[PDB]
Amino acid sequence: GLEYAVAESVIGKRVGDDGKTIEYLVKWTDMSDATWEPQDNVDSTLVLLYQQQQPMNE
Repeated sequence: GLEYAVAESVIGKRVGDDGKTIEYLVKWTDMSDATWEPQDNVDSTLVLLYQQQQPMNE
């Protein structure tokens, strides 16, 4: 079934200004049930891939 899960990539980001935790949409191979996980729990290696997708220093 779905014992364990394999995060393929991170494709979404929600930054809460009013004190909401910044969530990341992790696209697993289980992506049918893709979930917004908090950075602390999100694989930082994949996060790096999304951070690098950001147009940094325009």
